[PDB]
Amino acid sequence: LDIQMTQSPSSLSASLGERVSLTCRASQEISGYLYWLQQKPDGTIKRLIYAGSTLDSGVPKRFSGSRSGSDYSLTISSLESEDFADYYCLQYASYPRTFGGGTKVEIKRTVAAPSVFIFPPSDEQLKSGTASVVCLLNNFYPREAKVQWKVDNALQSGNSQESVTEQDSKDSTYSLSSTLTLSKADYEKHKVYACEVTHQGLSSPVTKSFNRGECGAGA
Amino acid sequence: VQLQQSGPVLVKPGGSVKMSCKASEYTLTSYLFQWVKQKSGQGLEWIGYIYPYNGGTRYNEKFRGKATLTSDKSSNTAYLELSSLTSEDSAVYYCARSSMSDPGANWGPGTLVTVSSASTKGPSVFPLAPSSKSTSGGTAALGCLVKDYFPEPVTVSWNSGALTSGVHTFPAVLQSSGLYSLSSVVTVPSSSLGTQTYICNVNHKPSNTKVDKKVEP
Ligand SMILES: CC(=O)Nc1ccc(CP(=O)([O-])O[C@@H](C)c2ccccc2)cc1
Repeated sequence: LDIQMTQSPSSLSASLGERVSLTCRASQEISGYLYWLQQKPDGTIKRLIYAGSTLDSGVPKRFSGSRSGSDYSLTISSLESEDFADYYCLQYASYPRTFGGGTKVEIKRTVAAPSVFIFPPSDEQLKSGTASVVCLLNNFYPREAKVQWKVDNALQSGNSQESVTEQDSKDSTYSLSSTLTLSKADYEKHKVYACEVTHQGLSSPVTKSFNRGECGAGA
Repeated sequence: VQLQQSGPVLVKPGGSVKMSCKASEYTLTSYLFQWVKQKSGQGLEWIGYIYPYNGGTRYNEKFRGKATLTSDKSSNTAYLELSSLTSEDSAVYYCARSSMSDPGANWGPGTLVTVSSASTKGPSVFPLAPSSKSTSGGTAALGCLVKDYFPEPVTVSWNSGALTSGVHTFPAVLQSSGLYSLSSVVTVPSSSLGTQTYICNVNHKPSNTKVDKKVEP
């Protein structure tokens, strides 16, 4: 019935400059009617290959498509940071059109310690009744990172959420935000807000903090 | 070069939604429009095609006939209507224009559909002011906290698109309140803080909210 497209590997982490190949096997004969697409973190999808080996005119030469019987491959001759993305093959020999499960292509790079920044809540937000304290871990690698919050030296729990970006297209690093949310009352009753960051790139935890009294600067 | 797709929409479960896709220029050549579905963080699923030329259509049986594709040959616009919506229909829907000789040549940006009973809510935009607490060396980080909005998405640009380098707009986080929040930050030269203005341009189409917040040190 429907043609199943088995894409492998599901995740492929590779060093910069490495030759990498993604594979898609069709459960049926697709006679070279295989399509490859790239989807960047922002959701943008672009055609890479069609007819199994025909390269889209707007795609760099490092990309190539090949067929080995029932096995179809997408190869990147030398991995570049901007190749970080999700890749999918797509059979169009018959209907329904079916896609491979995709491959998340991750970039291995050197360790990079994060730059840590802290932001006190804006007075504008305070007038609202809630206070958001933002801690930023910028451009680090690997992704593994620990962020803890301390308010007047007391470790916080359950009142923070973090978000992490996908690897940067230019330097393959990650950035992470940790947001501490408190009521205005609670924010005003405490003084020292500290963000403690632990990361492989740091020999010892990095603590960035501010005194609400000093505003969030040097008053 | 991409196609044009209708904006993000919030629709209630049990309702229906109709989105559009059309080529930018009036390029009136007989093309085929392929529609693809993608749930947040998941893979791609073919929905069906509409061939405006002869009205030909074909649907992935997995949609159980809930998807209907139509087109306006006059405007070369293709429409995908999804009925009896449920949360499973919350996803980004893409259209691709193609032909036998030029398969999946162009892709649209996708239309984000959120099926929910919750009402839309525009975000509040707060500055993440640069200070000695966000300055390392000659680099200062600043940003905007786009808080309490629903549904996704919000778009954030800096200085009307003039500032793209060093910008990190984080994935939205669903708060316990059921509202989303995200921060967009950017690192800039600390020496520019006194001369260069930094404004985050936030737009939340579902609530028809457009806010330009200047971030001061
Ligand atoms: C008669 C006629 O119009 N035939 C015809 C038209 C188009 C195509 C190419 P196609 O639309 O099947 O190409 C594939 C790769 C595709 C599937 C789903 C989304 C995007 C792209 C193949 C055949």
